[PDB]
Amino acid sequence: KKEYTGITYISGPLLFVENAKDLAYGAIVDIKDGTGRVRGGQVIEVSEEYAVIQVFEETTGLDLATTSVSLVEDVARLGVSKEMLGRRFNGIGKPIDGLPPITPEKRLPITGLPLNPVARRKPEQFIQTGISTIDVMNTLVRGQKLPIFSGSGLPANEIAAQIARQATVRPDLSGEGEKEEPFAVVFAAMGITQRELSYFIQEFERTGALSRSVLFLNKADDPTIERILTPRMALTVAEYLAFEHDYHVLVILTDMTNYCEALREIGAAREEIPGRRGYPGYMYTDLATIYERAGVVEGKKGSVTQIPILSMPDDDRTHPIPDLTGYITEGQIQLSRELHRKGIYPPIDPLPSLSRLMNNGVGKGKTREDHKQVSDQLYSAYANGVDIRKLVAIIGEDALTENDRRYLQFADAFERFFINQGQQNRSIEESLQIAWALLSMLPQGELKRISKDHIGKYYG
Amino acid sequence: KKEYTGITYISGPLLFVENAKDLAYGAIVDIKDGTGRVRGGQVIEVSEEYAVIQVFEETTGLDLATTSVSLVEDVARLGVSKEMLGRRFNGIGKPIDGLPPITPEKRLPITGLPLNPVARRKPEQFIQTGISTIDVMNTLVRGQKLPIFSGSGLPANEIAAQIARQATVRPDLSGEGEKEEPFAVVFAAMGITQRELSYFIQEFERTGALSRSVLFLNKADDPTIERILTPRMALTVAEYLAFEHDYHVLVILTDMTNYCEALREIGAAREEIPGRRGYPGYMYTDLATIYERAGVVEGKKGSVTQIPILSMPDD
Amino acid sequence: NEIAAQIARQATVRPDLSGEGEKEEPFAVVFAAMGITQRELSYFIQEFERTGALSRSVLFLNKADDPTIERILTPRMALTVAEYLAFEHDYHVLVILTDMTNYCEALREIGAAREEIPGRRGYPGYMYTDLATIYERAGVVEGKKGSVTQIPILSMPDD
Amino acid sequence: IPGIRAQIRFIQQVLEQREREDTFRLKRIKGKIEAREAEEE
Amino acid sequence: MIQGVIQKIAGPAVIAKGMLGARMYDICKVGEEGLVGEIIRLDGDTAFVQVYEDTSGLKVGEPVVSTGLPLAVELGPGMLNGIYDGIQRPLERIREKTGIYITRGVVVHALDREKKWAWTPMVKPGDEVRGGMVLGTVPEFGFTHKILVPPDVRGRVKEVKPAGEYTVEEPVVVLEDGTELKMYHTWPVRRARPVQRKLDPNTPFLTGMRILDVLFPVAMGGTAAIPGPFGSGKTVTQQSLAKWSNADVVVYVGCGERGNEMTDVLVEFPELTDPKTGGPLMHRTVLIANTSNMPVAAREASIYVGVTIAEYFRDQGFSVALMADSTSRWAEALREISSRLEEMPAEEGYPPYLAARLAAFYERAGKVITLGGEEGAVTIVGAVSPPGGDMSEPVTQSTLRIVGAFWRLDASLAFRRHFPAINWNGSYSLFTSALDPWYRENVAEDYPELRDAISELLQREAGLQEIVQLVGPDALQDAERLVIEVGRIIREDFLQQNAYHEVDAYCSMKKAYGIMKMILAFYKEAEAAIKRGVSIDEILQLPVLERIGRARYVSEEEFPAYFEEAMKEIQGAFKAL
Amino acid sequence: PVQRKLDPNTPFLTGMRILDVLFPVAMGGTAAIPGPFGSGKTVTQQSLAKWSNADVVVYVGCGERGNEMTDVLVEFPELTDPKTGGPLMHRTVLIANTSNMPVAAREASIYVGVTIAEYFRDQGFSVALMADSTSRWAEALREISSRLEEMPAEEGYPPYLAARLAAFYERAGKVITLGGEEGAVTIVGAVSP
Amino acid sequence: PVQRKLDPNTPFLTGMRILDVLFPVAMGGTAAIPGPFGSGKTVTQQSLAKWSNADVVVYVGCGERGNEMTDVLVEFPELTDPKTGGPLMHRTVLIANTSNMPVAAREASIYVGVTIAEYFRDQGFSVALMADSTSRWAEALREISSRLEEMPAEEGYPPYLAARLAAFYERAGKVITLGGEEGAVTIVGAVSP
Ligand SMILES: Nc1ncnc2c1ncn2[C@@H]1O[C@H](COP(=O)(O)OP(=O)(O)O)[C@@H](O)[C@H]1O
Ligand SMILES: Nc1ncnc2c1ncn2[C@@H]1O[C@H](COP(=O)(O)OP(=O)(O)O)[C@@H](O)[C@H]1O
Ligand SMILES: [Mg+2]
Repeated sequence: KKEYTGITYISGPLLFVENAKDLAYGAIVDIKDGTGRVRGGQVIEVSEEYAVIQVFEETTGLDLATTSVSLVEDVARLGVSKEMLGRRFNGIGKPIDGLPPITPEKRLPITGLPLNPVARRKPEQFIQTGISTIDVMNTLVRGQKLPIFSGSGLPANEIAAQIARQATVRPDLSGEGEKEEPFAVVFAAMGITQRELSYFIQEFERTGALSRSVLFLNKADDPTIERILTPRMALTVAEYLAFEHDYHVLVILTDMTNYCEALREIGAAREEIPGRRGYPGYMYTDLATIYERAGVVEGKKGSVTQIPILSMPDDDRTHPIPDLTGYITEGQIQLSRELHRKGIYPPIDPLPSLSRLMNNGVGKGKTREDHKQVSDQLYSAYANGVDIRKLVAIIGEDALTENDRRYLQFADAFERFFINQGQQNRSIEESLQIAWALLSMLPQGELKRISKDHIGKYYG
Repeated sequence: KKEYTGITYISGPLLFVENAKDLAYGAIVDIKDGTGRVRGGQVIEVSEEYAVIQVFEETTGLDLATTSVSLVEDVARLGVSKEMLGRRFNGIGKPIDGLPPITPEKRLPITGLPLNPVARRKPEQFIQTGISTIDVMNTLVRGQKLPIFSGSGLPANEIAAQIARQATVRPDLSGEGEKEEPFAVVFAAMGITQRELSYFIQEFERTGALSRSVLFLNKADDPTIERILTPRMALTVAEYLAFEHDYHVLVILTDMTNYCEALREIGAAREEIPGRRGYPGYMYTDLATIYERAGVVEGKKGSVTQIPILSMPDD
Repeated sequence: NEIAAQIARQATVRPDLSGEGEKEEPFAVVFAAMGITQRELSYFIQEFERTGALSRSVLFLNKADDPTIERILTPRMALTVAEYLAFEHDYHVLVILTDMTNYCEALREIGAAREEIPGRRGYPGYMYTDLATIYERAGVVEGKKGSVTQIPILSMPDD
Repeated sequence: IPGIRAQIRFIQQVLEQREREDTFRLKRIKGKIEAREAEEE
Repeated sequence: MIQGVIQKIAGPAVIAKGMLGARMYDICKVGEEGLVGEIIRLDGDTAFVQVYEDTSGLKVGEPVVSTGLPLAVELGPGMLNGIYDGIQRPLERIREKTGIYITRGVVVHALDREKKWAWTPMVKPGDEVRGGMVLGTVPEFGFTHKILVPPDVRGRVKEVKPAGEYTVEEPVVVLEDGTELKMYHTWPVRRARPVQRKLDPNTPFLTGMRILDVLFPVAMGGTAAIPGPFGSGKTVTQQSLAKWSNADVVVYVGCGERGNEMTDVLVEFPELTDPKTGGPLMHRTVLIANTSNMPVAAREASIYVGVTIAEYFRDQGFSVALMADSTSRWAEALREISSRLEEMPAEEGYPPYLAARLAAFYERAGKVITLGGEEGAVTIVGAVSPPGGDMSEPVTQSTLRIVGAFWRLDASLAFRRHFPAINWNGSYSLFTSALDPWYRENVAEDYPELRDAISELLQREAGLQEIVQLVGPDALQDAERLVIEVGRIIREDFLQQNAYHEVDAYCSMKKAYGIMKMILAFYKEAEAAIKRGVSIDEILQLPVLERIGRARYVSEEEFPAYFEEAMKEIQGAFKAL
Repeated sequence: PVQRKLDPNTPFLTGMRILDVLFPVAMGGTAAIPGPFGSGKTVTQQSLAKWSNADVVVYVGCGERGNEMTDVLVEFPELTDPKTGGPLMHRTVLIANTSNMPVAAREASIYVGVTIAEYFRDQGFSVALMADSTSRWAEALREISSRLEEMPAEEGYPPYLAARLAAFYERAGKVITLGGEEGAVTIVGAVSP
Repeated sequence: PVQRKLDPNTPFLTGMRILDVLFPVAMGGTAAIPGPFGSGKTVTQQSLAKWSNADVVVYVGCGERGNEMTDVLVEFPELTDPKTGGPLMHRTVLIANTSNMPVAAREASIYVGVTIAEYFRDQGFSVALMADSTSRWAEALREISSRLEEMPAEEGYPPYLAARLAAFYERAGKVITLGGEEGAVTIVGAVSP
């Protein structure tokens, strides 16, 4: 090995290195202080004169004299294997469980090679969640990405925890489904409170999620460039598993807004002009870089489903982060401070919540017969039930007829029994029969979007 | 003849010419790529070290070896004749009819000079238009400028092709002199869909106003310099035919919003600070150039009356 | 200007309800003006000669037709004398710093001549520290009966 | 409805004005730093 | 040719040394891998390569060579049944070669080069050729194909090859000016294939759905626009006007979108049926496709690739419908490639030259005559998808300024089960007058009057429905109830096409004019009935309305045996009462 | 320079009804008239030039139409001030700067106007000055400061525009000159936001 | 360096009704309180400092007005400890840096307050740190980064700002210390937009 000493211009998070024309662009270096300590850094802006090393941590022990830099792993990769399904990491990929660090089966580049679209069929078999208001009204299918437009003060992380520890594919509605396929949950969390990291490790290790869920948890006080590199690590592990062993991989990306602010900080650090509202102009393609690595494949059997969760800043949707995510992904689900301060867990009001891929995904053979009719009927019924509920403050309850009194009792019982769940583990059949029990409160003949035979076959 | 070479730095629509000292600010050059195609360019920011040629067209395939730059016509002159009544021109003004090119009669500069305001009389006589609210409540006095505001999906093109044809001055409501003052309409199309160009050709040929009008149609797929240069071509031919033949020319500037997007598109070259919403702040001086060029002069029977039609970008 | 004039001519600490006897010393006005035009100047000096305050007051006038950078020196130069007359002679100095908006425009001019990155609406970042080092040279100290009470007059741009 | 649309559109355009000023200034200061890299020799 | 080296790499901007005399905007292979850059901003010796792909793992002092050609496309036979990226690299052969990902720094050619096509010569040695003249035919899928001399080339032809079974790398002819001429040729993508004159629209682009030529014509050589929301079925409309068009060559361009909203295009479009000869539609349809994670300038120049390929098909005397997808995505691509250039922004965030680039896009579309001198037309059915949904954004603003036929699609009408989802109270055409003499000469001499009448009715219905909305649609008066029932049956019968029906998939002008005259005759027959002495509701239950409700589902090859029969049937049916 | 500045106690009789009934201007005072397009502004300036109690009207119009200047020069040598007789034109010095004339001349023009106003206030004349469309003078400052590559602030107007504008308006007032005469110069500044 | 961190089962018993009942702070947790000028930040913080259940209160004035600080210094030793009977200043280490006091000292003050609170949480106490005006520390970062000729982030702060703020709010959290015992830092941070 060689060590590039003789370095000038240490400034902020950057430092220059004279006559290092061997560092390729995007090379990982380790900065050995004269005092025996080693930092990590990434090489940008190589020249014939000097290369630039951005430093992960704060530059504090450095000096112009006693500084050396050493190349390690000239493009950033990771060692990947299957045995790592209970192993916490932090961005880099150091184990933090106090357990033996693994040996590689492969050595994959952390950046994504994009998918040839001809090798992607359409995603058309579902995956339940446990959350009945997800799995009834606006379903999730294997391969789709759909975000959670969480509020800035709502419990997003409990929802991420519960859906990570509860969601399992069910093949017994399909064509003689076997359970030889495992189900890998890859869970990345970036820019997080210490308290909620302890909450996540408690929640994962309490119900046996830890046996089958790999974790990339890095904190806020970690360097921002590790928050850039973390979902690259999570998605290349997801791609390795699902496309090299034909698994079913659900990936959950906590707090994409932290990824956004780390991207903006590193853009302004590496000295380039920001664009819309002080954001980098390449945020769209860099955000597609870690969304569009999911899907299903013609020929293979894998399934990469991607739930990112993003905190909107103060609940607008023309902010650039939810604009790009609602402009890239397939639909959204949306939390609400209204229904949460009213007091319901999970706080999903569904009336702005929408999938754009349920139409291809559900149906007989796939999951169930009546599913789309139930979804549309409940959507329109709760839609006019909300407006009747806000109208009745003026009109007076006696001054409305029998039918809209039934609608208002429908909304009142609906938000108590269908949505309000807490930790109540529900599957899809209980979801449908509670949907029909709620729809029984409307009189028959009012159910105009459900054909007659389903009424005769399910009413109660 | 007199070909500078030595191009140090070509960046966008701008390039830097070494050893240039005989050039002049605001002059015109042609750039000659080695393959055999010229391009127009303008000479700005003349220094002893180098001179900044703004390229007019898109740059493509230029080099630093064979980029032959040559000075062409220091003042931005134009060969103007009389008998241009009724021929389609380019945005530059080159003919597109199959007809032969015109013999020039005066190669005058297309920028024009400010009128001396102790030489202008008041706009004091009338012209008849077709449109009744333009004729009675509004009134088009001969010798002024007035715009037509319009909207995004509103018919202004048909009002343009209507006032170009059903509008002639009535001389016998005043005293007499009716032969010696004929009428002419200069019609500059700043930025057009091709469908509009078809509509204007068919309507002008139908009504026969092509024996009085002069056509400066843009064909707005051309480079933006032709869009920004056609109003000055139109008003230069208008001022020649109105102050050397004593006519009473009505001028129609078609859209002015394709004009202003052409101006905000060339304005993001020098990195001057943009004004309100991206329009570069010298736009008021440029519109004062292409508006207050009109007016009436004492001693002559000339009049240049301006109708700039502009839509709002939103209402 | 008239509110500042009325508080200049007819404001008085009331010793009797405070319960200390009396010394009943009237005030002392440090009137520092930064680009008042001519009319406000006329009104203030005629108001002061009609209330008879010019035998106990000082004026640092930096008018509109004066040059535009000495506005940075005017309030600090006035408050130096204010600190002086308070903390060496046991006074009750009231300081009228008129029209701080012209101070802030002069600060904007000297901040933009030196290319410095401004905050909101083109004002530089150190405007906080400079308005601090104008304002917080005021208050009361322990033991010394001198005191400084300031009225700075702002002019809100879009009210 | 239209008065509130006019007010919201006006606030949108004045924020766009502020953003154009600040990207102009950052373009200027990047020009400064490139000029200073030239200035050092 | 010009082999220089790299002296600086900053992100995707590679500053390269040694290329003095290198041209502007060329290919510039980079490194031992070889990445396709583009050359901007020359300075003395250096040249600023912008690299399309990520520059992870390149060093200083690595060789960089150029090609000299600008960003070109290749043209010839075999382009049909083609799927490409934004820089025309056929993704079927790329998944065939190198796995299911896309390895950076790979190169294939557009054409196949290893299929012996069947040449047929048509000029003789002793002739001379000017640019744009055909000189040899190739049959591809039973679609006739015509090899042109590339434009701005002329010369006397010699060494003409006989009827040979050849490959694309055999020059069929040579000039006597040097200059061999092969089947393929390259063309710079940023300008039009020059053509001797364009025309003015006197031909209606037969879409085939029975609203969007009748009330909202688009006039072949024209230009449309559709904003497409989710919950309206844009894809089935694109398949319908790709399946039942007047145009014989479709260029579909997916200029970057959601990947799963493009895999339905990949797995549904080659299982359509070309309903003219019999096979799938892919034997006459070129397909460009992009995800959102491909290199950026590929996604930018994608639609220029599409337009230039469509011009190559228009110079063979054809009828090209270019349908472009989601132009706002292309605006996002242009915005991102602007922010790499550090450009001063515009109204929303865009470049200042957005209107100029959309002008250069749309105005390369019209009914035109070739340099060979025959008619062909390259009209555009290009879409728009509003990100914000607000129609004040500059992309929809400039699109609505430039295009000549603006349609709308609603989330409300498909929610009310109205297929297609066209709104007729917010959409507008401009191609009425230029299609008026064609309509008079080739439909009838009252078809413009009759569409004036139905446009009056669809203005009038929503003009009057407020008191229907408030009071109640039972207690109106006895002309307006007939207007409501006529407008309702206008909606439910003249507007509503089930595109998956076997015979209702298509509507030529005589069927539309026939149903159109039938419903106006019903209106001014029932109005006579209600103005003489009777009320409305006893008219509303009648086998006339059954016959109008079946009148769209009768085949056109029973239509002379349906039209005047039902006409006199309605006539006598109210003459009796 | 003057001996001393007085206080304004006598109204500049502006002549129009609202402008002295409701919101009057004194003889040494300054007034600002905003107003967008289509709100007159030129009818009002020419009316103040015709009907006042001035002694000399210095009409300095910068960044402006040509028809206004030739209107003022056509229709003044027949109308008559109320005090004297003869043409109105013999008390009006006007400095035209039409908006097609080159952009740097405006900052010369405005100070030429106020200098002529002071030379006539030194001769016992209650000078009225009409500075028309000073927003174009602000555009002239914006254009030269953007030519000279300084920092812009608040939409390109260079941050010493308040110093320039204050030193302009402060030249007005009611003074007594060194000879012993009194005098006043008043400024009507038409701003076009 | 601390041995282990935990999850908090103990509230910060504030003393005010809303800021204990409807919006609680757990003893390891942190809290932010933004508010415009003239709204009641400082009186809220002094209410906390007078009536919390803290063994030791570190009070950090980072860029404020001086009378706030001298009011505290006069007003606390005349009062009563809620826990013990002592004078209330005996549980408060006060770190002050008022606005006129020099500019770059603010980063020093805001790190020194949290490190003295970290010393006292290493003694098994339970510490309340009321630090106000971290916006002024961001503004001091704007100050010194403006003279380095650097490229600022959104609105003018140097772009490692949120990294510094996350590193600052890291240090709390109901921790089991090195000597076996447990302790806590809670942080009440005022942010002034
Ligand atoms: N609980 C309270 N009771 C009475 N007055 C209060 C109370 N809280 C705040 N105030 C008043 O609110 C004002 C705001 O003080 P301050 O904390 O400086 O506001 P801010 O810091 O929010 O600008 C103080 O003058 C104080 O008199
Ligand atoms: N042309 C100039 N002359 C003097 N000072 C300037 C100029 N331009 C900017 N300044 C200001 O003066 C400071 C000069 O910074 P610099 O010379 O890099 O380091 P130092 O702070 O040691 O002087 C900058 O912060 C800048 O805001
Ligand atoms: Mg406060």
